[PDB]
Amino acid sequence: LLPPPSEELALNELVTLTCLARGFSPKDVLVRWLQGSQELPREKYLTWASRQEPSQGTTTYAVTSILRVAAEDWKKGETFSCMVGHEALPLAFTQKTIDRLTHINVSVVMAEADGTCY
Amino acid sequence: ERIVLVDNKCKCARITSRIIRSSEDPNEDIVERNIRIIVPLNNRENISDPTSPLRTRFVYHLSDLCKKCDPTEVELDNQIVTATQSNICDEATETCYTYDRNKCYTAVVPLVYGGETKMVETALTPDACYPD
Amino acid sequence: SPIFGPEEVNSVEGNSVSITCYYPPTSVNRHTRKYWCRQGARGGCITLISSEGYVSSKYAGRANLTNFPENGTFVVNIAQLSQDDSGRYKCGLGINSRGLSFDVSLEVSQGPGLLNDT
Ligand SMILES: *[C@@H]1O[C@H](CO)[C@@H](O[C@@H]2O[C@H](CO)[C@@H](O[C@@H]3O[C@H](CO)[C@@H](O)[C@H](O)[C@@H]3O)[C@H](O)[C@H]2NC(C)=O)[C@H](O)[C@H]1NC(C)=O
Ligand SMILES: *[C@@H]1O[C@H](CO)[C@@H](O[C@@H]2O[C@H](CO)[C@@H](O)[C@H](O)[C@H]2NC(C)=O)[C@H](O)[C@H]1NC(C)=O
Ligand SMILES: *[C@@H]1O[C@H](CO)[C@@H](O)[C@H](O)[C@H]1NC(C)=O
Repeated sequence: LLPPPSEELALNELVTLTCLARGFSPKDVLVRWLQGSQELPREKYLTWASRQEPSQGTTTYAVTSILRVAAEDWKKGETFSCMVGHEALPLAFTQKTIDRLTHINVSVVMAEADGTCY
Repeated sequence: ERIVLVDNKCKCARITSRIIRSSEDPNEDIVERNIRIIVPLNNRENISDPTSPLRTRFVYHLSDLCKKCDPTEVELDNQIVTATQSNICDEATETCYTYDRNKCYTAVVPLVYGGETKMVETALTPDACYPD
Repeated sequence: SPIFGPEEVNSVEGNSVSITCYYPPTSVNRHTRKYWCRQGARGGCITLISSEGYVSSKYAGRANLTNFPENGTFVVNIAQLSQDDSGRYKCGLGINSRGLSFDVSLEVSQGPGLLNDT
């Protein structure tokens, strides 16, 4: 599950969240979306069908889906998710890793050293 | 810390640089740049005595520190021509933040000698002002 | 950095020594303050004898310092050497916390006593 592009978060109108499921052996897989912990009606997002992924040796399949949601809700920090359901999984469970949130380092040094310059 | 680009003594700023041929990814390497500022905590704004209080704001423009305007000599064909080296040196006039060890700084003070007054001259940096 | 002298100096107890340091002969450098200081550990670089008239308590009666402006040199004499005077020292000009110095190393060895059958 991928973070939005930066340039769509500069006009501050709408943002896009893309859920990619890749590399599974049977060609039948569901994708459901949910806001926080409540789901959405399926007329609010777009999901594709599955295709034969190009691969060396053995065959896989992939599927994609997206969602356009309001920019200020993502700027607030509401959580979105993705539920990929499958028959060859333990319980067909989810993944919810997107929110709105550089590396700084602050040090204090005594440095009564041997002999140095600045 | 290998090659000196700027050694300025009106503002007391020094810039060096070095190509650090780093260990990992041995066909690419970084360019490091070191800058050193020494800030005096007891100097005035103009260098005279009663000017204004002690300076509390210090501004450094690296486009001015790296400037080069003294004419140079260039051998083009079989000739010596003189050229400039910068686009911006339309003019001292710069303000200095520190002193310099190799220059005098004096002042003038009027004192009384019974009758009239004089124009007594006073050394502000006593090491550099001997007549020699 | 323009300052130069003898890098290593050896003697034995009871003997004297004479150290010479060199500087550029510009008129600031002739009238400024000259110093001999012992760069110990724990931060400081305490002065032992200076050009303005300072002589320390440990160097009383033993040392002096003479400035020759036309050579651009200045000499330090130290008499009645001991084994506690082994360490790292510095010539210099001006203020100690700047770097117009030069490092000197001095080692004093124990002399002969009660083995003189050769
Ligand atoms: C920083 O301070 C210095 C020192 O005060 C300023 O320079 C001095 O400015 C005064 C007034 O402009 C000059 O006095 C003039 O003297 C002549 C005689 O030589 C007389 O004809 C004028 O009527 C006036 O009395 C003085 O010469 C001048 N220079 C010195 C003392 O070397 C300077 O202007 C100040 N700079 C800034 C940016 O504030
Ligand atoms: C420049 O250094 C020389 C050392 O080579 C000085 O010469 C000695 O000066 C002392 C005076 O303190 C005399 O007692 C010595 O006889 C001189 N010669 C030697 C070989 O030591 C010289 O004095 C210095 N220059 C000036 C102008 O004093
Ligand atoms: C003082 O300096 C003179 C140089 O004129 C020197 O001969 C003498 O040995 C010095 N005194 C000492 C080291 O006590």
